[PDB]
Amino acid sequence: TRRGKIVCTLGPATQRDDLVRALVEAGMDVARMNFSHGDYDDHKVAYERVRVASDATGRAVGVLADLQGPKIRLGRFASGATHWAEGETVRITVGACEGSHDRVSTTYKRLAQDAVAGDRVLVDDGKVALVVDAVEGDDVVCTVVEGGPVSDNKGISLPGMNVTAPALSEKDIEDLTFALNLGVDMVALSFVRSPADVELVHEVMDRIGRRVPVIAKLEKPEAIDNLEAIVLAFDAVMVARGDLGVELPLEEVPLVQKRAIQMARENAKPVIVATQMLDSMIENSRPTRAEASDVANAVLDGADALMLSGETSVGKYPLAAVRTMSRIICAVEENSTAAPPLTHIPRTKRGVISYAARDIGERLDAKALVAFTQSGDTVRRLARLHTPLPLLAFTAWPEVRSQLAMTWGTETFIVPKMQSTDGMIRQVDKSLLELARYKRGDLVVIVAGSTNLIHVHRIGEDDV
Amino acid sequence: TRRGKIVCTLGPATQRDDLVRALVEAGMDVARMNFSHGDYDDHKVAYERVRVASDATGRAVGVLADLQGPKIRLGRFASGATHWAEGETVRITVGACEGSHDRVSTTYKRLAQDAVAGDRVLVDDGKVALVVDAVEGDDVVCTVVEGGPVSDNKGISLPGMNVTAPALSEKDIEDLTFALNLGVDMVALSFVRSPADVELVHEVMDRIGRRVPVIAKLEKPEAIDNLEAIVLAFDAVMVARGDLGVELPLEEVPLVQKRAIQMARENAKPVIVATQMLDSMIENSRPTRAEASDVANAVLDGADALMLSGETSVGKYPLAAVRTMSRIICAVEENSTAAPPLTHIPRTKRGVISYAARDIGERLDAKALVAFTQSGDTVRRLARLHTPLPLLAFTAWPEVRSQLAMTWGTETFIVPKMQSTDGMIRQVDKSLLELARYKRGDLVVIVAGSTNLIHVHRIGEDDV
Amino acid sequence: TRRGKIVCTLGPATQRDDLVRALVEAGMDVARMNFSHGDYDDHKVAYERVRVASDATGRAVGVLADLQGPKIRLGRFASGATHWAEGETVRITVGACEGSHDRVSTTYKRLAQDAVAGDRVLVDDGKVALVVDAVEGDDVVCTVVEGGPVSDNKGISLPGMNVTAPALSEKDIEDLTFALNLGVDMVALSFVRSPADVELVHEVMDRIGRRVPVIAKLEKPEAIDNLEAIVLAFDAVMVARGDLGVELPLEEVPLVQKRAIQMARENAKPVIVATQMLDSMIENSRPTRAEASDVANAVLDGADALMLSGETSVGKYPLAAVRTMSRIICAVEENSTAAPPLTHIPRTKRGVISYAARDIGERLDAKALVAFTQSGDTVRRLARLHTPLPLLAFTAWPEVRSQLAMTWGTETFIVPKMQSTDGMIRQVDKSLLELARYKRGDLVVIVAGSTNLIHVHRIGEDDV
Amino acid sequence: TRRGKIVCTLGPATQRDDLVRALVEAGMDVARMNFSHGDYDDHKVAYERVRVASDATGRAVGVLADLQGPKIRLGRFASGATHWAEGETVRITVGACEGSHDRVSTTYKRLAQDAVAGDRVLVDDGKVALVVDAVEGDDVVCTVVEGGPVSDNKGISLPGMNVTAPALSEKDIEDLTFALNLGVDMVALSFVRSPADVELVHEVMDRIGRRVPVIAKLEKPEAIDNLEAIVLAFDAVMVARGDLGVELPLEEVPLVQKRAIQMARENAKPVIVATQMLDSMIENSRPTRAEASDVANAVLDGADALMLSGETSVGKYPLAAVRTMSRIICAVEENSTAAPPLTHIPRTKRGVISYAARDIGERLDAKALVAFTQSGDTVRRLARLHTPLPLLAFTAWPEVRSQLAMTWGTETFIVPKMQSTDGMIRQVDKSLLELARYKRGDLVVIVAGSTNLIHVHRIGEDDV
Ligand SMILES: O=C([O-])C(=O)[O-]
Ligand SMILES: O=C([O-])C(=O)[O-]
Ligand SMILES: O=C([O-])C(=O)[O-]
Ligand SMILES: O=C([O-])C(=O)[O-]
Ligand SMILES: [Mg+2]
Ligand SMILES: [Mg+2]
Ligand SMILES: [Mg+2]
Ligand SMILES: [Mg+2]
Repeated sequence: TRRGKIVCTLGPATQRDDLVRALVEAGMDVARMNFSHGDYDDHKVAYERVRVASDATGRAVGVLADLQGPKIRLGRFASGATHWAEGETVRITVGACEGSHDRVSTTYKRLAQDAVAGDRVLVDDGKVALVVDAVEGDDVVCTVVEGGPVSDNKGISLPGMNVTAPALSEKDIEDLTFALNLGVDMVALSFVRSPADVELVHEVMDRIGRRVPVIAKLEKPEAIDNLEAIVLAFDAVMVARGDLGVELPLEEVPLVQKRAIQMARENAKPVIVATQMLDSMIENSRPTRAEASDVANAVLDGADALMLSGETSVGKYPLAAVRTMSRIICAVEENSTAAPPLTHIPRTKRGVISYAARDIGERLDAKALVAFTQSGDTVRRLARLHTPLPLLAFTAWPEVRSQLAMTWGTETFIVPKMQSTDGMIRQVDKSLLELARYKRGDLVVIVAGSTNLIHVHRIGEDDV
Repeated sequence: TRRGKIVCTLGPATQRDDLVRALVEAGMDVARMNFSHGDYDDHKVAYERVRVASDATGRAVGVLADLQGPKIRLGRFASGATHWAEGETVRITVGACEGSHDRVSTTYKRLAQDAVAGDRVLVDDGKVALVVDAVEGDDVVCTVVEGGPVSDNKGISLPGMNVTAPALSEKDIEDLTFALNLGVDMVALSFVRSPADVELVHEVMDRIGRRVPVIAKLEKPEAIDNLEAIVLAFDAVMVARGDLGVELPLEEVPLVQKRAIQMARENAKPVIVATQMLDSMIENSRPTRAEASDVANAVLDGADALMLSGETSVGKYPLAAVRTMSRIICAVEENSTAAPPLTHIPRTKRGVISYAARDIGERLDAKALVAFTQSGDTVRRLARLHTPLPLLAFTAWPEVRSQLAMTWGTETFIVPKMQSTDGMIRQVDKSLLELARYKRGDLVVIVAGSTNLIHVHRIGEDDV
Repeated sequence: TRRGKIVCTLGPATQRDDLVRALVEAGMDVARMNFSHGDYDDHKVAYERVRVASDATGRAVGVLADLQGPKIRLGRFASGATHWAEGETVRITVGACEGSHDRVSTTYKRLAQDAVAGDRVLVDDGKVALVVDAVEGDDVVCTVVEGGPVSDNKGISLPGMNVTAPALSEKDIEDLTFALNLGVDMVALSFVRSPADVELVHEVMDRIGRRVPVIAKLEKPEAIDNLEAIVLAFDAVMVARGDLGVELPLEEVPLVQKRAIQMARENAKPVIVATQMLDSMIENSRPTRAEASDVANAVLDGADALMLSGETSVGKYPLAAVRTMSRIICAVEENSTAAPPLTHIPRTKRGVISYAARDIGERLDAKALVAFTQSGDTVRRLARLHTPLPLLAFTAWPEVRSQLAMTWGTETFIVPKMQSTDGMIRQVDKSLLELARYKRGDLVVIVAGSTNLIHVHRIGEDDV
Repeated sequence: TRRGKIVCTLGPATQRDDLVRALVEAGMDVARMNFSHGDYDDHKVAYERVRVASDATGRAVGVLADLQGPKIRLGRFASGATHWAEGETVRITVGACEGSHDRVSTTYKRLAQDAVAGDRVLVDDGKVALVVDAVEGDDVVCTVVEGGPVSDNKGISLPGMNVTAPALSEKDIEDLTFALNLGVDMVALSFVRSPADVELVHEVMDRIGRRVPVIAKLEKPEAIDNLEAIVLAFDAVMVARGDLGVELPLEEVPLVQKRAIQMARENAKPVIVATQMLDSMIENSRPTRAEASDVANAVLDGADALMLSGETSVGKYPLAAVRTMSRIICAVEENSTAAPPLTHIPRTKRGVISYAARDIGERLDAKALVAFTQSGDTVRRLARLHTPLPLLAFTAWPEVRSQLAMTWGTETFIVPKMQSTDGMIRQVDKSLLELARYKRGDLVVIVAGSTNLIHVHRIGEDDV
C-alpha cells in the first residue's frame, strides 16, 4: 500500500454530507483549510468532520491551515464581474472606489508608487494578462494583452516588481489565532520571501501559547534565492506552482520543483508539491496524459506529498481525483520506490544511525523498521531515504501522528511513555501484532534511546 | 540553441495564410499529416507549404505521414450528433444502419462476436465511458457510465478485448501510396501490435518503388509486450499516449513512456512522445503547471522529439504552443542536457567509435562533433548519447537531412559525394565556416571512413 | 600501535635466559612450537615461559602447535652428513639401510612404487635438486642437477608426484595429544590436502576431550584446488610458502598467497603468511630490500598475521627480527590500514551488523568498536573489515583471548558473564577506563546480544 | 609474452664468452654499465657485445650508463682490507693518509665540518654500522655498533646529515663524455636531490653535442620531497632501493616505491625498480620466497621495468636470475596485466587520444595498438595505461627503439619516414605481416598524425 502522502483542499465541493469522510476513506492524509475562502464557521465545520473521520476510520489525518499571506488582489466592481478583452485600457488605482470595468481598486497601496511602465500584470494565475502603460498620480494605466474574465477580489501578480508587504497581514494573524485555538496541526504561510518570516509566525504562536510546524510555500523569486535558508528555518516546504508560474517564468518551474524537493530531502524536511496536478478533473472524470505524468514525476522526484487544490475544493469529481491520484502514486511505487540519491553524508548521530538501520533492515529482509521518536525528527531522517520497508513511528504525543501524516512512507502509533527497553519491545510487539500483516517471527529493526540504539528483533521472541 | 526536436500536426488551424511558415520559423522540425482527417487536396497543400517554408528559411523540416491504422470508430447518426448521458442504454451494432441516438453502427464487424458482457467502451479517448450489458444477435447493448458528447465516426476503444484487424486497412494503403508519391520523408503506423507489421508496410513501399523510415506508434498492450522486437524492426517509435491511456490503465502510461524512450535510445532509434503535452493550449494562451512539467520531464527522460497534436492542428494558439514548447525544452537543456545512463555496452565498430568520439570531444572542449553518414546510422548512435556538443551530420542524400530532423541535437549538411579524406576536411571547414559560430581555429572532432576513423581537426589548419 | 599480528617460532635461539620474555615484550602475539624439532621437555619449557611472559606483561600470547604431518624425509647417513654435487648419481631406497653417500633411505615407503623417470627431487626446500633416472626394484636412482648439503632426516619434495599418506602420522597423533594436554591454544596441520583432513584432527581432539582451533597450512597443489572448501572446514589458514614454493612453481606462489588471504578474509577466518619473510636476518642484523617489501606487501594484501620461522628459532637476531618486522608493519599501517575490498555481501545477521557497526563508528569518529563474543566469531567478521578504529573484544572465556591473538587489529578483555545490557555497559566503561586514552566522554560503538544490538555509547554517561 | 621490461647490470660475471649474448637471448631489455666499477676498456667491450647481440637476435636492447654521482666512500687501507668489530673505535678523517684499521680517510672533505656527535654511519648499504663519538680537528671518531667487513673505497652513508656536493663530480663528467661518445642510449644519475640536477647533465650533453634521456635515481630524502618536480624534469626514474634503505629508514622504502611508480605512471615517465630483487641468487640457484614476492609486487605496483644488479654483474647465476625474473613477471601478467588506476584525467590532446585508442582497441577485441611517434611520447602515454593489447611503436629514429626498450609492454619498429596516411597503413601491414600472429584480417588500431588521428584498420584490406 501507498507510501506517498496526499493533501486535499476542503471547500464547497466537500461540504455536502459525509464527503469529507469519503475523502479520508479514499486516502486523504492531510486536509488543507484555505483561508482565502469561506468564513470561520465553514472552517470549523470542516475541521470537525475531519477529526470525526480520522477517529472513526483510524486513519491519521493532519489538518493544515493555509494563511493567505500578502496576496495582492483587485477591489470591487460595480457590476460584480466584468470582462477584460484584448485591446482595452484598464486602470488599477490605490485610491478607494467602487471600481467599474475601466477603473478598479487594488489592496496593494504601494501599487502606483512601485509599478513602472512596461510591467506585466497577470490575473488569476495567467488567465488574463495586461501591460502597464502609465502611472498617473494614483492610477496604474494598463492595456489588456490577453483577455478573459475578472471578478471581485481576484488575485493579480506583477512579475519582477519588488513588493513591500508584511509577511503576516492583519487578516492572517486573526486567521492564525483562530486556527491555533481550533486545534490544527500545521500551518502554511503564503508568499514567503526570507527565513525571517517564520520568526513572525513564531511570535504569534508564542503569544497564544501553542506551536505547530510551519510550512513555507514557495511561490516567489526571493524564496528560491534563499531556498536553503528557508528550508532550514521552516519545518516543511510546499512548491506552490500556481503563483510560482506567474512570479517566475513558467518554463523554470519544473527544475525549481526538483531542486526544492532535493533540498528538502537532504535536510529531512517534508516537501509538498502543489497545484494543477490533476487540474482537468475539476471538469472531467479522467485526467490528461500530462496530468498523470506530472503526478508520476513528482513521486519519482521524491516528494513526500502531493496536493489537490481545486480538484477537491470546488470541482465535480473530488473523490475520483483523490482515487486517481492514489492509483498513479501506487502504480509508480509498485515498480520502484527509489528516489534521487542524496549527496550529503550523515554527520549527526541520528542521521548516521538512520542510514545504518536502513542498511540492516534491507540486507536482512526485515518486515519493517520501527522508530521511537519525540518530535518525529528521527523518523523524518529515515523517511527521506525512501526505503521499501514499512516505516513505523512510535510516539507518546498524539499530535505527532497528525504531523507525520505528510511524511513519506510513514504510519504512526500512539503509545504510553516508556521507561525501559524491555517496555519498548513488548510495546512494539503488542502494537504490531494487532495488524494482520504482522505475526510472531517477523523480523523488524528498531531505532531508539537522544537516539542511540539499533535492535534487530523478531516479533514475540526474547532477543533483548 | 535547442537540441530536442518538435513535431507539429497540421490541420484546420494551420491552413490560414502562412501559418505553416510561421510554425517553421517558430521551430517546428517535423510536420505530421494526420490521415484521420482532411482530403488529399488538404494534405497536398500543406505538404507544399512545408517544402516552401523549409527551403525559404533553410531549416530542415521532415514530413511525417500518420496512417490511421485499424481504428475502430462509430458509424453515422441520423441527427449527425447526439448526447450520451449517465444512465442510458445504447446499442452498437455491426449491421449497417443510419444510427439513431439509441442505436448506431461501428466499423468493427467483429464487435458482436468479440465483445463480451462487462467490457468497457471508451469513446474519444475517455470523454465518455460505457459498459457492455449484452450481445443480442448483431447488437452490443451498453449502459452509459460516464456521459458526454458523440459525433459521427468518433473513435472507440475496448480495453482488453483482443482485436482482429489487418495492420493496414484499404484506406491506409491508399493513403500510404498517395503520401509516398507526394514525397513524404517518414511514415507512422497506428495501433502497431507486432514486429511483423512493418513487413506489411514494406511490401507496399516496395511495390511502389520507394522506401522511407517507418515509425511504430505505441498505443496497444501487445505493442508494449513486444516493445524490444518492435523497436528493432521499426526505424523509430512514437509513444502515442492518447490511445495508450485508454488501451491500458492511464496510471501505467508514465512508466511505459520512460521504458520506451530508454529502449529506443539503447538501440539508437528515435523516439517521439505524443499527445496532450500542452493540451490546455487548445483553448488557453498559457499551459498548466502539469503540462509544463510533462514537457520538461519528457526531455529529461531522453526523448528525441516531443509532439503537438490538437494544440497546432485545431486549436486557437498553434504558434504560441510551439513557442512555449520550445522555451520549456530550452529551459531544461540550459541547465543540463544529461539523460539517463545507457546500460548497453557498445560492441559494434560504429557504436564503439561514437562513444570514443564523444569522449575526445568532451575532454578536449571541442566546438562540435561532425559525422559523415550515408543513412544517418552513425549520427543516431551519437545522438542518443546526448552530448552538449553540437552534433553535425554530413551527407550526400538530401532526404537524410529531413529524416534526421527528428533526431536529438542534430543539424545536417548536404554536400557533394567525396572521394578522399583531404576532400572531407576541406568540405567540413567550408560548410562550417559559412556560419557565425564557426571560425578558423575552432576545434572539432570528425568521424568518417563503413565508419572507421576519428580525426581531431582545427578549422582551417592543415593537419589532415 | 600495531594492528597486524606477529607469529614467532621457538627453538634453540630462544631457549637462552628470558629470550621468550624478550620476544613477548618486543611484540610477539603468537608462539609456534614446531614439532619437527626438539623433544617434549623442550616444548614444555618453552610453553611455560610463554605463559609466564604473557601473564607477567599482560600481553595476550597464543600458543600454536605445528604438527609435522606427512613430511617425507631422508633416512640416516653413515657419515652423519655428506655432500651432493652437480654430476653425481644417488639412490634413495624404500628399504631400510644405514645409508651412505651413494645410497640412502627415505621415510616414504611408496617412493619406488610412486616415483617415475624424470621426476624432480628437491631437498631442503630447493637447496639441492635431483632428477630421477630409474626405479630399480626398491631403489630410486637419481642424478644430482643442482648440488649442495644433505644431512640426516632432511626433507625432500617430489613436485607433481601424487603422495598417498595419512594426514596424521603416528608421530603427529602423539604430538597432538601431548600438546592438547599441555594446553596450547591452536593447532596447525602441515601438508593439508582436503577438507576431510580436519575431521581426523577433530577425532583425536574428541577422544582426548579437548578442542582448539585448527589451522590448515597450505603447501600442496591439492590444497589450492580445494582452497574454498579448506577455508570453510578449518578455522584458519597459513600460507606455508617454504614447501608451497617447491610443491608448486615458485613463480606462482605470490598470487596464490593473495588469493588465499582474500578467501580467508571473505569468510572471516584468520590467515597467516609464513616463511622467509626476513630470511636474511638469520645471519644479518638488517633485512634485504626484498624482505622489507615482502612484509609490507603481506600487510597490504590483508593478512591477519605474519610469521617468523628460522629468523627467531635458530638465527642470530631473533629479537631484532621481531622488532624489524614490527616496524615495517607499523610503517605501512600508519600510512593506511586499507585492505583489498571484499566482494561478498553480508547475508548473515552477525555479518550485516558488523558492517553497520563499522559504518557508524567511522562516520561518528568513534574512539573504538567493542564487541561481545562467545567464540570470537563476531569479532572476526569485524576484523576482516580492517577498520582504523581500535577493535576490542569482550569475552568470558580466557582461551578466546589467546585465540584472538592472531586476529587482525584486535585486543581482548576477560570479564565475568554479565547478565543484563546495563551490566555490559558498566563492564565496558570499567574495563576501558583502566587505560589511558580511554577517558569519560569517549564515544564507542558496542555490538552485543545471537548478536543483535548496536549501541552508541559515551564512556561514563548514562545512556543505556 | 612478456610486457614488463628487465634491466641487467654488466660486470665481471658477464664478461666471459658470449654471456652477454646469452642474457639478451634470455630476455634482457636494457643493459646497465655501472661506472662505479671497471675501466673504460671494460665498458667498451661490454657495450659492443650488446650491440652485436641486439643486432644478431633482432631484440631491442638499450644501453644505460649509470654515473656514480657524489658517492661518499672510504679511502685506502694499509692492509688493503681490515675487519670492523662490534666494540672498536674507528677514525674517519678528511685529511689524506694511507689509512690503517683504526684510522682511514674518506673522499668527503666536509665530513668533519658536517658530521656531529650521534650521527650514524652505514657502510656498504647496512652491512656495518657505526656511531660518531667526536669530531676532533680533522677526524670523525666512531664506535662500531654492528660489525663486519671493510675494503678500500667502500661506500658509506650518513643518514640525516645534509651533504654538500656537486651533482656531477669530475669523474662523472669524464664518464658521461666517454659514454656519450661511445653511443649509449640513456644515462642514470645517482643521488639526485633536486630538479636542477638534470640541467647540469644537460649542459655537458650540449657541450659534447649529443643528448639522451636522463634517469634520476631516487636514493635520497631530498629526492622524495621533490619527487613530483624530479619526475617532471627528468625523463625517467629508478627507485634505487639499496641506498634508499640507508638514506631513509628501510621500513619506509616500500611505500616510497609505490608512490614513485604511481607518480611516474601519472606523468608517462618510465620507472625502474632496482636492487636486491633476487639478491640471494648471487649465491643460490633459486631465490627466496620474499624475493619472488618482491618481483611480483613490483609488477603489480605498475613498474615499467625491474633491474638486476649484483645478480648478473658479479654473481654465480646471471642467466638463471634473468630467466627467473622473467618467469615471475610472466606468471603475474598471465593472470592479469591490471595496474593501479590513475587519478589524473587526460587534458592533453595526445593523452586524450591515447585513452580513446585503448578503449576502442579493447572493446573491439583488436589484436594490437599501433602508434607512430617521433620521440616516443605518444607511446609512453599508452604504455602507462597497461592494456593487455600488444603495443607497437613505429618510428624513423633508431635510437628511439633502444629508448623504448625500458617502456612497459612495447615493441618498436624502424621504418622510413612517410608522407601520406596511405603510406602509414601500407607500412604497418607490411611490418606486421612479417610476423606470425599477424595475418590478413587482423584488426588493429592506429594512432597517428602532432598526433591527431585514430584509425581502425583490418590488416591487408583497403579501408584507408
Ligand atoms: O498557493 C498555492 O498553492 C499556489 O499558488 O499554487
Ligand atoms: O495517435 C496518437 O498520437 C495518440 O493516440 O496518442
Ligand atoms: O611449514 C611451513 O611453514 C612452510 O613450509 O613454509
Ligand atoms: O644505485 C642503486 O642501484 C641502489 O643504490 O640501489
Ligand atoms: Mg498561492
Ligand atoms: Mg492514436
Ligand atoms: Mg611446511
Ligand atoms: Mg645507488
